[PDB]
Amino acid sequence: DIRLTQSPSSLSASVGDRITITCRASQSIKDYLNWYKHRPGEAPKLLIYSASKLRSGVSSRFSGSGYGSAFTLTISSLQPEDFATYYCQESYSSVPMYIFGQGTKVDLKRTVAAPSVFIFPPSDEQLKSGTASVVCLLNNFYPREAKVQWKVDNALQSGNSQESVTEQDSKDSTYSLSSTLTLSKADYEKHKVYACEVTHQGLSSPVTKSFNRGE
Amino acid sequence: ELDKWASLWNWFDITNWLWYIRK
Amino acid sequence: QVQLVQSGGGLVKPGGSLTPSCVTSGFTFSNTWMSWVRQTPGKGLEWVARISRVGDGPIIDYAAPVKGRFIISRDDSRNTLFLHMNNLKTEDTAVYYCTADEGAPILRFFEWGYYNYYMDVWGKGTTVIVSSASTKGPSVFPLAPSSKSTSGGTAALGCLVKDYFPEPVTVSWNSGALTSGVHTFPAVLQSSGLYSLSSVVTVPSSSLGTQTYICNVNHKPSNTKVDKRVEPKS
Repeated sequence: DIRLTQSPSSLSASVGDRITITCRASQSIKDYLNWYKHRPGEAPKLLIYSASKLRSGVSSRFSGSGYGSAFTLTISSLQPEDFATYYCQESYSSVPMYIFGQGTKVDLKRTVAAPSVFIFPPSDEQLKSGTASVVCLLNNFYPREAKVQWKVDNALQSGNSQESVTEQDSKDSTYSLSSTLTLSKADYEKHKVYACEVTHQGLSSPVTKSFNRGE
Repeated sequence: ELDKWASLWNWFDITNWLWYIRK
Repeated sequence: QVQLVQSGGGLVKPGGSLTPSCVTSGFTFSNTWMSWVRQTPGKGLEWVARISRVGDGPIIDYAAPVKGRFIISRDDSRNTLFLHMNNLKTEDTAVYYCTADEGAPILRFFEWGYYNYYMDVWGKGTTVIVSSASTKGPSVFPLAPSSKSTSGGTAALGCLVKDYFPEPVTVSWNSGALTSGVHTFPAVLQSSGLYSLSSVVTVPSSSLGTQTYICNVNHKPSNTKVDKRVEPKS
């Protein structure tokens, strides 16, 4: 029952930067801590074992430090291949559990860009089939963290939406995100105002896009 | 497989030997 | 060259069984502890099971969510690691990685005997999808542009590709002639066991009365092709 907390969850970096990410354990684990890299489309790979030992073949730009509960992974000069998600992993439990942290995604820095928000009502074609999908699009934003809340007649929706997010765009370095609210036709038809509310670092106050069913 | 008596040694043998020594 | 060659996995019904495999080269397999690690959708990396050399017992350990349903085994003479999955559940849907593990002995005297266990080499992963669905082509629905989908001079429109199985579908716009501003999102596996995805594009709002916009959807596993014209709806 050991916990690992990585921070930041997202790190904006440029090619050539000195990068530092951290792993906090809920208790002293001495040096029973390892670091991994995972790029989409590649096998994960070990970088550091026992807190600071570099794996053979891994570049000297990687280094690990720490003993006890505060651990750090450092990249001395970020290269393009380093844009990836990095995980810490402990091996200190008596019954093996080998917990990984939630990961820190390192992506290409650009200027903050708030999302452009669009809402789409369900089509009449879909409605005839007994289901209603409401879609909220968050387009071309940065950084990646964004929150979408669905409100139907001012009731906060929970458990009936799903989100998908693109990988960082190769041209403008932005992200896009879709959130889909799923309702039965019965439920859809007995409410009027459908709203998605978006928060993001680029937004000084939340952006709400809404429509009224039947209008 | 020339040697009929050839086996393997790895990190786990080390740890068990060090434990056996400490105790 | 060190290689961990993994099976294709595939698609199984809840309650069913599957046995992903991992065939290794480039190192002495029989001298190496092995593990399975998985990545479930949305969640992070999660260790599944490990097995030692046959001569050590073998020693076997399982993660709590799979204990009593999964069996890890090995065949040294073939360099093969297995994960026998039984009584599969939708929660088991994930990418499964085989790993060659090592232990770093602790050389501090009072910790002699303890070691830091880590995953030293990883395979590329095998996808396992647990779903009650059978092969099924999608419905395509329009995401119609409006005032509530207008950013001054820009409009957003799209297609919702809903309730298909298995992956993949391909989506193009105007038969490939429209690529700028397109975003086709990763599919999501819904609670029903069917996939859904959206494709959107942003265009000059003035072009909505000049250009037609059609999303071309192809789901080859079911031989389903659909072209959906998406028009403004106020």
